[PDB]
Amino acid sequence: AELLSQQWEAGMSLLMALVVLLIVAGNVLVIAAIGSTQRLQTLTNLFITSLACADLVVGLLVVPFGATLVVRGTWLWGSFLCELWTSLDVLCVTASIETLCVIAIDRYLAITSPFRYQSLMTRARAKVIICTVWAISALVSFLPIMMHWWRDEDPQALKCYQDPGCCDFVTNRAYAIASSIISFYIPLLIMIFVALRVYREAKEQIRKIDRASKRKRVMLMREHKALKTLGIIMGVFTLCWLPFFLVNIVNVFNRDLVPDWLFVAFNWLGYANSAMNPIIYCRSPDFRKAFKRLLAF
Ligand SMILES: CCCCCCCCCC(=O)N(CCO)C[C@@H](O)[C@@H](O)[C@@H](O)[C@@H](O)CO
Ligand SMILES: CCCCCCCCCC(=O)N(CCO)C[C@@H](O)[C@@H](O)[C@@H](O)[C@@H](O)CO
Ligand SMILES: CC(C)NC[C@H](O)COc1cccc2[nH]c3ccccc3c12
Ligand code: NA
Repeated sequence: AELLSQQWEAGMSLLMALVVLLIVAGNVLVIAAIGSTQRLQTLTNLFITSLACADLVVGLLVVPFGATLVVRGTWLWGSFLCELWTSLDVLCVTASIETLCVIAIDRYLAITSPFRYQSLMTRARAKVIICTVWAISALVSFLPIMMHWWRDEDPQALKCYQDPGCCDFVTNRAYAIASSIISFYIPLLIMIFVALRVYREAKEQIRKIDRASKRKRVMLMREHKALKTLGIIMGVFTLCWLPFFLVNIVNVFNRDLVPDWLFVAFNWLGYANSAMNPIIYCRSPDFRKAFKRLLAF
């Protein structure tokens, strides 16, 4: 037995150590591929950078510690770092879904009103939107956790708060529902609604083609190119997290209905999404050229 443990430990410390690499590496790749490639410095890729820092923090901070928790069974870093870890964990997920939301709206405006967009949206502004998207996210994730709004009266929760070795995120039903709606479900329904519109209008444009000029076109042509890449990016994020949050809502009405491992599974599917973006950006010939550039092929 005491050996069958040892296998699973170092065996799992291998996957954990691996995903960290695939996450950090992949995203640092994406941040450099924009930070040093003239044609990959669109406005949209400023958000993609933002999006890639959320994922980057996930790989340096969220997972490492979350690793040492699945593997070693307990929490080893004290009751404070438990809160901070949980906050950073919640922050990144909200900040992601929020940037993915902006990115959706952003395209919609640039596709339907390619104009008011071009004059209104400046790089200096886009940063203010990124800052605003983090500022909100921070506020919704960190503060309520800091103020213990999440805690339960239940003896389960109560005992887990007492123990500096428990770092289960046992949350009262209210925080569950409220925080999952604010941080996830609304942003997601907005993003899906906007994304279906951006898809429909994108179709009507190609349906009504070479009816526009070469000037009215070589500026639409450019913004359409990369839509599908983004539509994937969104569609994956949705599938990677919807289960975790579907299960979270289910767990409110009916604790002891969906197995605790399936819960932790899904949360890990969620962290997995942080390493899927760069792989998906390899659709783009420019990113691919930039990744080879950086790896020194
Ligand atoms: C952006 C975050 C969204 C806000 C979520 C926090 C609100 C939680 C409500 C509150 O103020 N509580 C006490 C504050 O400590 C929690 C209690 O409501 C809770 O203990 C129970 O009454 C029910 O939740 C039953 O599960
Ligand atoms: C972001 C919200 C979701 C945006 C969805 C974008 C769909 C636009 C239509 C589309 O992607 N194609 C037309 C057939 O449906 C295929 C090709 O256009 C594509 O492979 C590339 O060539 C790029 O032009 C991407 O538009
Ligand atoms: C068990 C903890 C450490 N894992 C948290 C997940 O990574 C992400 O969970 C969330 C992300 C964003 C908003 C959230 N609201 C929640 C309410 C209850 C449970 C998780 C979340 C949650
Ligand atoms: Na604790």
